[PDB]
Amino acid sequence: AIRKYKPTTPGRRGASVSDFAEITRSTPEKSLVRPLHGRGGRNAHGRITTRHKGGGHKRAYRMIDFRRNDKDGVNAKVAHIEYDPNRTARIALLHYLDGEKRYIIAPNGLSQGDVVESGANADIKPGNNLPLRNIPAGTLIHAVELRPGGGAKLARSAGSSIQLLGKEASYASLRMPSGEIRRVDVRCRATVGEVGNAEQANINWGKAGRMRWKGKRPSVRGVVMNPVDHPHGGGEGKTSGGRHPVSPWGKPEGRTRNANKSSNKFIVRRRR
RNA sequence: GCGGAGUGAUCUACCCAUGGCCAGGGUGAAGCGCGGGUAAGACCGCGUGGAGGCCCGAACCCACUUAGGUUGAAGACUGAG
RNA sequence: GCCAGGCCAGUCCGCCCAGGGUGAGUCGGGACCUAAGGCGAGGCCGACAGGCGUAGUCGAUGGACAACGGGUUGAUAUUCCCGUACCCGUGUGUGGGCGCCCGUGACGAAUCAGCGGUACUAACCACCCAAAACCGGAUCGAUCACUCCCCUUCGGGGGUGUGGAGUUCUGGGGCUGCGUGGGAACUUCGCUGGUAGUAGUCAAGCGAAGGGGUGACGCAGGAAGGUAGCCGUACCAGUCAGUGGUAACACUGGGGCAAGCCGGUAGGGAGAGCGAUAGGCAAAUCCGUCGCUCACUAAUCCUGAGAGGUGACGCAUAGCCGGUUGAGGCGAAUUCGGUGAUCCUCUGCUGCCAAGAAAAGCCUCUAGCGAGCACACACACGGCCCGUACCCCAAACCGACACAGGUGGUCAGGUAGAGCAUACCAAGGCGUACGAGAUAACUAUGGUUAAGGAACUCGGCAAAAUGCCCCCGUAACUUCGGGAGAAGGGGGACCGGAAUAUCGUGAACACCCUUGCGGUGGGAGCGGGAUCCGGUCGCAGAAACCAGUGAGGAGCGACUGUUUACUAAAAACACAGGUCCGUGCGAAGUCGCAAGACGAUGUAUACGGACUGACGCCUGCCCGGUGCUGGAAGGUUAAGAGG
RNA sequence: AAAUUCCUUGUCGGGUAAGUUCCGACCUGCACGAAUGGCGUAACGACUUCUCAACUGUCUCAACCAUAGACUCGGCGAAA
RNA sequence: UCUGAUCGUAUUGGGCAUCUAACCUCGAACCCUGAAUCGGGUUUAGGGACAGUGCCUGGCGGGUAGUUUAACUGGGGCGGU
RNA sequence: CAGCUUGUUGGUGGGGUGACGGCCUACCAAGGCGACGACGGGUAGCCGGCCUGAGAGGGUGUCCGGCCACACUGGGACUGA
RNA sequence: ACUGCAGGGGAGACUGGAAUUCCUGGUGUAGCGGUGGAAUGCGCAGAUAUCAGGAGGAACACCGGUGGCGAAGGCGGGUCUCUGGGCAGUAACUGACGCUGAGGAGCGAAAGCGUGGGGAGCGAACAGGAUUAGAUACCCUGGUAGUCCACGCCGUAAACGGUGGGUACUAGGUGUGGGUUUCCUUCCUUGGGAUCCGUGCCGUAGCUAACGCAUUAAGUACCCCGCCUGGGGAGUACGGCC
RNA sequence: CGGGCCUUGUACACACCGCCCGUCACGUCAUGAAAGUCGGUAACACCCGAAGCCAGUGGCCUAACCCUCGGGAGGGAGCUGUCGAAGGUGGGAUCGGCGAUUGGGACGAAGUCGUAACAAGGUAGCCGUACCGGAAGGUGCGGCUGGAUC
RNA sequence: CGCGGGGUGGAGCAGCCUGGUAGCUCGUCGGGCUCAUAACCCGAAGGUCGUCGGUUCAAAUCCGGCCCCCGCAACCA
RNA sequence: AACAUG
Ligand SMILES: [Mg+2]
Ligand SMILES: [Mg+2]
Ligand SMILES: [Mg+2]
Ligand SMILES: [Mg+2]
Ligand SMILES: [Mg+2]
Ligand SMILES: [Mg+2]
Ligand SMILES: [Mg+2]
Ligand SMILES: [Mg+2]
Ligand SMILES: [Mg+2]
Ligand SMILES: [Mg+2]
Ligand SMILES: [Mg+2]
Ligand SMILES: [Mg+2]
Ligand SMILES: [Mg+2]
Ligand SMILES: [Mg+2]
Ligand SMILES: [Mg+2]
Ligand SMILES: [Mg+2]
Ligand SMILES: [Mg+2]
Ligand SMILES: [Mg+2]
Ligand SMILES: [Mg+2]
Ligand SMILES: [Mg+2]
Ligand SMILES: [Mg+2]
Ligand SMILES: [Mg+2]
Ligand SMILES: [Mg+2]
Ligand SMILES: [Mg+2]
Ligand SMILES: [Mg+2]
Ligand SMILES: [Mg+2]
Ligand SMILES: [Mg+2]
Ligand SMILES: [Mg+2]
Ligand SMILES: [Mg+2]
Ligand SMILES: [Mg+2]
Ligand SMILES: [Mg+2]
Ligand SMILES: [Mg+2]
Ligand SMILES: [Mg+2]
Ligand SMILES: [Mg+2]
Ligand SMILES: [Mg+2]
Ligand SMILES: [Mg+2]
Ligand SMILES: [Mg+2]
Ligand SMILES: [Mg+2]
Ligand SMILES: [Mg+2]
Ligand SMILES: [Mg+2]
Ligand SMILES: [Mg+2]
Ligand SMILES: [Mg+2]
Ligand SMILES: [Mg+2]
Ligand SMILES: [Mg+2]
Ligand SMILES: [Mg+2]
Ligand SMILES: [Mg+2]
Ligand SMILES: [Mg+2]
Ligand SMILES: [Mg+2]
Ligand SMILES: [Mg+2]
Ligand SMILES: [Mg+2]
Ligand SMILES: [Mg+2]
Ligand SMILES: [Mg+2]
Ligand SMILES: [Mg+2]
Ligand SMILES: [Mg+2]
Ligand SMILES: [Mg+2]
Ligand SMILES: [Mg+2]
Ligand SMILES: [Mg+2]
Ligand SMILES: [Mg+2]
Ligand SMILES: [Mg+2]
Ligand SMILES: [Mg+2]
Ligand SMILES: [Mg+2]
Ligand SMILES: [Mg+2]
Ligand SMILES: [Mg+2]
Ligand SMILES: [Mg+2]
Ligand SMILES: [Mg+2]
Ligand SMILES: [Mg+2]
Ligand SMILES: [Mg+2]
Ligand SMILES: [Mg+2]
Ligand SMILES: [Mg+2]
Ligand SMILES: [Mg+2]
Ligand SMILES: [Mg+2]
Ligand SMILES: [Mg+2]
Ligand SMILES: [Mg+2]
Ligand SMILES: [Mg+2]
Ligand SMILES: [Mg+2]
Ligand SMILES: [Mg+2]
Ligand SMILES: [Mg+2]
Ligand SMILES: [Mg+2]
Ligand SMILES: [Mg+2]
Ligand SMILES: [Mg+2]
Ligand SMILES: [Mg+2]
Ligand SMILES: [Mg+2]
Ligand SMILES: [Mg+2]
Ligand SMILES: [Mg+2]
Ligand SMILES: [Mg+2]
Ligand SMILES: [Mg+2]
Ligand SMILES: [Mg+2]
Ligand SMILES: [Mg+2]
Ligand SMILES: [Mg+2]
Ligand SMILES: [Mg+2]
Ligand SMILES: [Mg+2]
Ligand SMILES: [Mg+2]
Ligand SMILES: [Mg+2]
Ligand SMILES: [Mg+2]
Ligand SMILES: [Mg+2]
Ligand SMILES: [Mg+2]
Ligand SMILES: [Mg+2]
Ligand SMILES: [Mg+2]
Ligand SMILES: [Mg+2]
Ligand SMILES: [Mg+2]
Ligand SMILES: [Mg+2]
Ligand SMILES: [Mg+2]
Ligand SMILES: [Mg+2]
Ligand SMILES: [Mg+2]
Ligand SMILES: [Mg+2]
Ligand SMILES: [Mg+2]
Ligand SMILES: [Mg+2]
Ligand SMILES: [Mg+2]
Ligand SMILES: [Mg+2]
Ligand SMILES: [Mg+2]
Ligand SMILES: [Mg+2]
Ligand SMILES: [Mg+2]
Ligand SMILES: [Mg+2]
Ligand SMILES: [Mg+2]
Ligand SMILES: [Mg+2]
Ligand SMILES: [Mg+2]
Ligand SMILES: [Mg+2]
Ligand SMILES: [Mg+2]
Ligand SMILES: [Mg+2]
Ligand SMILES: [Mg+2]
Ligand SMILES: [Mg+2]
Ligand SMILES: [Mg+2]
Ligand SMILES: [Mg+2]
Ligand SMILES: [Mg+2]
Ligand SMILES: [Mg+2]
Ligand SMILES: [Mg+2]
Ligand SMILES: [Mg+2]
Repeated sequence: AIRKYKPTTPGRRGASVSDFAEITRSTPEKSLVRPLHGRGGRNAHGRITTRHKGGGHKRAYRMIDFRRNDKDGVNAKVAHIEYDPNRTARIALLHYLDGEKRYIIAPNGLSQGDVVESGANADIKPGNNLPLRNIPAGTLIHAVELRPGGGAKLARSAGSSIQLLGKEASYASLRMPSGEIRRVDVRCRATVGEVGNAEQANINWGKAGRMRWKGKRPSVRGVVMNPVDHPHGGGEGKTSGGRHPVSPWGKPEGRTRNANKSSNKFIVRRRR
């Protein structure tokens, strides 16, 4: 579902786009929309804390239900599959039988009109949300919460999933999408399946301005700066940087995780 | 030139929110039709459509060449491109 | 007014002096609303100073919200005046209505009373578990008692039958207890006469706390329908411009008028009832969801440019008289076409991905309030605050100057033209502040040049050249799009004929009709576009102005793009694509002493760093040096302990 | 023999009447080299470089014309 | 009384495991609260003597700061002294 | 050598020739040819015959006889049966 | 067409056990590994061995053969779902509807290519060790692409039976795969006979230069297609197509 | 180490002291590529166009016929146009020659360096394909017997 | 020209600031092995330590002079 | 292990 353009212009030579074949109803649901504004990388002090940000198209926030705690047994119906500019997945509008509208991340294979269950008595179908205690092992899940009642945090980009390895007593072993083996509580909730829109990694954005539309502002290498600007700056022709490679703030490469962070008791294995 | 305490982003650099502007001419992407061709197709020829950091060109934004200016009309500009 | 100032003079002036002059329910703002951002009660944080921030409160460049045409002054006018509207509020009448107090209109249970569900499960029964002990076949080894038999150093085995304490398979009790499972009282509910058509609820209006709907949003591209504007013309009022012609349609002027209201056209838009309702912080008749029935093909309803009506028995106007040529008075005709927007229908329609503010306001629901309300006509009233003069592509603003510079938006007519380019002109403005002369060199800005044609020079620098429209025709290479307007050619004016339906645009008179802002033919008048043949003219028909030079070979960077404001626009930077490294979530990273923030309302197909820079084919060897990652056997080593 | 080659105008071929620049090779790489990427590449460039047609006051070699100055008169009137 | 082993008593210290009450939580709910994604309180779910922080102590540290880097010399540099 | 063809393929009315005919012209139709080799390229005057061969074939076109083409190269008409 | 029958024919989804490797924990102590002989290497920081748990990938012991199926390439763990062909009998139906097929089209082992996954073991390249005059090899220790999957491209093989398809005929003997039918049918014996379709071995006539083929022809014949014309140069250059 | 017999493989037969492969160096012959350069041939488009035919025009010239004796009729020259050879300009097509430098090919004698094939050729060999290497060749993956000698 | 390395048997390298011995590898020579040659095996030989001239009882070694070879420098207008 | 050549 990746349409390739034809090379009519130099900016559309290798370019490609989504086919958008999964989407019904091009407009969002008006009560579930909150406004956003840009920042350009600036914090509350007004200074750039994240470089290469700004420009970008105007956006509105779609309220996603990352909790799904309060409808255990009330079934829902997938009404539409909509575009969300705020993320790489598509979103599914749910019509619960009691009368409430919600958005969730659309799993792989949750076409329009499907019924979605929730709670400890749900079926293992793509889109149902259960506690991890009720999911069997080996099941591909997504949108998993770290603490109980805290909201979905893990594996929720497009195409990503967690494999549930095993449950021993009070803890489930998860394989996160990086190869990380993490141990979390079994009262944590997770949605069955795999996040859809899995072909968007193959999109070739064709031109510089197409990434300026998405909010990515240009990026100057440190080796073509001056030594007052970067530790790699300097030289009379072009260099490699006359030192082992560092950040713009002089920090070397290497492990930046806190070596005695509190969650080391929960990590079985680091990523590969 | 060194320090202490302050003042400045009405210029300029970038970002944020909300507005406005872009004469005219050309080329003719996707798609959708219709005809063909096939067991079905790919594919093929017409239409239609109006894409694009597309083309030509004013306003507008620039500043490549050149001449003039150089106790200037102007502490950075004019003319022709 | 004229002694300063204005690049000269000045009787003039943006200069000097005195007086005067700026009128709003509707225009632009506040008294209405929020965005980015600001401030910020309490608060959290920080030795102090202070940092951030919640409620809240400000903040238009945006949202909502009521006015048009004419006349008037020396100076203001959507503000004054005249005509005609619209919006919010207030009082007083008059008029019926709708309610409270009254009735009424439906709805409407709470006393008590007979069994099932078959609760309760005592119990009996289904099931089978070591199916509490136990009898008993049987299991097994180096225990062990009596007795028959053999050897010896006199301590113990083999042939092991019977049997004690028993491992084992189970013949077998298998009652119970241990279980679930149908399964009585106690106790409790579904119904039925019944306290019962009984108390009670609701039945004017207002609700703005709150709920819900709406408000409410991108970009590109039209098409169809109109309209303004413009150009002609019926008709109207005038002209004779001392020249060869021209006495009237030959020429010149006119051929006007808004908001509002009426109207509902073209075009757009929507199925409607009734019931239930885990949701909307309380409630809901509203919203959401679900269900049935009918409607569906339609009709109806809302919407909606324009036409037409009215506003207009008014106002204006060409012109004619009158004129201290300042005032004044009178005042014609106004029809039908063409062409046509950047405006309107249209916040509509189609397509696209990059997925496109909030809040008031408005409508609706209920909580709540509530005995008097709602409404029509008439008359009489209130409608506050600030801005308004003037200049505003400039001599009044920013550049020290009346400075060739800079300054956002709206209006934008004619002939030619594709055009808001260009040339000439209208309406309207201006000749802008030193002049007058004079054929010196020389300098600047334009123009032309015989023969030659890059011989010039670091270099074709500059100049010249090409240039439009329609029709032919077009190479290597290529990523199949391009290259390409490649290259290289031909035609082009005027007059007449084809030519009255030649052709194509719109479509009047009258025929015809389901009676209307209708349809069908019908074809006048008005403009548009080429083509063919014939003729005529010049040196030249793209006519002036305007208006691509082309082709070939290398390097570098793929490309469009950015950059040293003021000597460097590039081969530098950026880029899409690549790879490595970090990061498991108030993540890493950054800003802060911290709190807090950003990253991101994101979650490894994500985010940050580094290097390489579309694409094609590729990217070899070295881990000794130095970093990075992991390890911890050995050596050495801090404070503390020990003393 | 390179945006890299000092020696150096290396040598050979092409282009010119004549070519220290240009294109094609050679390898003797002072001092090339694979993501400070290696070698190619259609399209594109106010980029650098060499050649051709056309075209001309760039030149052989200048000559004339008009305007703004310079120049005379009157007025005002500085500067380093 | 010695080296080696073992054991008792008393004292001191390190591992290892569990606990909950310090402390911790941007996990959840309720109240202050009329309007509150702030804050505080209350209860619950977790974590837990770990972490964080004070004092002391070792490492690393062009990230930042202040500085030094000689003279002679047929100019200085380079060489030599 | 795989797409050739616009008087090209057919019709009508005229013209033309000794004669039929796109032979020419105007108009109308949209055909015609091709893998049974179109359109290109290479070579060649064709034949009665001659040479060879058992024949079938293969090679050849010289004398003589037939027909064709040309007359320095290219183009054109005149006269005349 | 009907009635039966045999089959690793194909595609999709799910799924099973053994072994290899790795990870975690226990026990354990100094070697393991490898070869003709060694060395590199691994280990003493607790390897190899051994037991329990876990993750992951690839191939499917026995059945299994000389056998089956498919046009060829090819095809064997299980189950389910979708699907193609063949054989035999009946003779119900159609009435020569056939055979071959230049061009063309489709399929087509392995290696390789593109994008995206996955990666146990194996293993080009590469690196070290050995051997040797050398050793860019064979042997040993490691080890990247690749081998796997999804979707496309490639279109070649000693793609072979070195044997193009169709048809008819021309002694038998002898195994084996699938049917059908006959006498004592149970003479249990699943035996012999007949017949149809395969797949092997022997063997007559005939053919062949010989080896050999021989009812599955390389025999006797007819129809159609592909190909050959001494060896090199060369399946190369040039042109075109992909 | 040498011999004898039977059997098996062979690319050996003056017979393994056999046969034989590919780089490298030297010589000759023919051939491919190449910046560029020199030719030939047949067309195409446009510009210009002689002769001549045809179509017009014909103010000037003209014996035959007609006449009203003026002339008329008909003709000719000249001129205009369509077509038109040769020439000019342009962009392609196509067939040859030369070309610094470079790719292989064949053959030369007593050259240099290995030993890949033929025997189990000393690691069975060949085929397709990939990567690598002075060179024959090596290794992987699949395949064939045209090998497997116990 | 400066600076600092180097010259050792036929070739390529040690030995030198550690003054008293000149070494390894290939090669050359003689003998094996083989039908013959390579490879292999045994046994030998071969050097003024670039030249000269000092120091020392004594020099490859230490110190000067030359003659060669190699590397790095030779910059600012 | 081992082994080239004429
Ligand atoms: Mg601030
Ligand atoms: Mg970034
Ligand atoms: Mg720089
Ligand atoms: Mg620094
Ligand atoms: Mg640099
Ligand atoms: Mg450099
Ligand atoms: Mg200061
Ligand atoms: Mg400030
Ligand atoms: Mg600013
Ligand atoms: Mg500011
Ligand atoms: Mg356009
Ligand atoms: Mg199309
Ligand atoms: Mg553009
Ligand atoms: Mg404009
Ligand atoms: Mg200048
Ligand atoms: Mg300009
Ligand atoms: Mg004065
Ligand atoms: Mg004055
Ligand atoms: Mg305070
Ligand atoms: Mg604050
Ligand atoms: Mg605020
Ligand atoms: Mg306000
Ligand atoms: Mg505003
Ligand atoms: Mg005024
Ligand atoms: Mg009024
Ligand atoms: Mg919105
Ligand atoms: Mg007159
Ligand atoms: Mg509703
Ligand atoms: Mg009207
Ligand atoms: Mg229109
Ligand atoms: Mg839309
Ligand atoms: Mg005014
Ligand atoms: Mg000023
Ligand atoms: Mg000015
Ligand atoms: Mg501007
Ligand atoms: Mg105009
Ligand atoms: Mg203009
Ligand atoms: Mg002026
Ligand atoms: Mg003059
Ligand atoms: Mg001239
Ligand atoms: Mg001339
Ligand atoms: Mg010329
Ligand atoms: Mg020239
Ligand atoms: Mg010159
Ligand atoms: Mg010169
Ligand atoms: Mg120029
Ligand atoms: Mg010019
Ligand atoms: Mg080009
Ligand atoms: Mg052109
Ligand atoms: Mg004409
Ligand atoms: Mg003329
Ligand atoms: Mg560039
Ligand atoms: Mg451009
Ligand atoms: Mg700039
Ligand atoms: Mg500059
Ligand atoms: Mg510049
Ligand atoms: Mg952080
Ligand atoms: Mg990563
Ligand atoms: Mg890096
Ligand atoms: Mg770069
Ligand atoms: Mg990048
Ligand atoms: Mg190491
Ligand atoms: Mg370390
Ligand atoms: Mg040279
Ligand atoms: Mg060059
Ligand atoms: Mg060159
Ligand atoms: Mg180097
Ligand atoms: Mg590398
Ligand atoms: Mg590199
Ligand atoms: Mg590069
Ligand atoms: Mg550019
Ligand atoms: Mg000169
Ligand atoms: Mg004077
Ligand atoms: Mg450091
Ligand atoms: Mg420093
Ligand atoms: Mg100091
Ligand atoms: Mg000094
Ligand atoms: Mg000196
Ligand atoms: Mg014709
Ligand atoms: Mg005729
Ligand atoms: Mg005819
Ligand atoms: Mg001939
Ligand atoms: Mg014969
Ligand atoms: Mg003859
Ligand atoms: Mg003759
Ligand atoms: Mg002759
Ligand atoms: Mg004749
Ligand atoms: Mg099967
Ligand atoms: Mg296993
Ligand atoms: Mg593993
Ligand atoms: Mg083990
Ligand atoms: Mg299977
Ligand atoms: Mg019949
Ligand atoms: Mg066939
Ligand atoms: Mg074929
Ligand atoms: Mg295929
Ligand atoms: Mg494969
Ligand atoms: Mg692959
Ligand atoms: Mg891959
Ligand atoms: Mg090796
Ligand atoms: Mg190996
Ligand atoms: Mg590859
Ligand atoms: Mg598959
Ligand atoms: Mg095969
Ligand atoms: Mg074959
Ligand atoms: Mg046959
Ligand atoms: Mg058979
Ligand atoms: Mg046989
Ligand atoms: Mg034969
Ligand atoms: Mg041959
Ligand atoms: Mg080939
Ligand atoms: Mg070829
Ligand atoms: Mg014998
Ligand atoms: Mg033999
Ligand atoms: Mg031999
Ligand atoms: Mg040779
Ligand atoms: Mg050639
Ligand atoms: Mg003529
Ligand atoms: Mg040559
Ligand atoms: Mg061999
Ligand atoms: Mg071999
Ligand atoms: Mg060997
Ligand atoms: Mg071999
Ligand atoms: Mg190898
Ligand atoms: Mg191979
Ligand atoms: Mg093999
Ligand atoms: Mg010897």
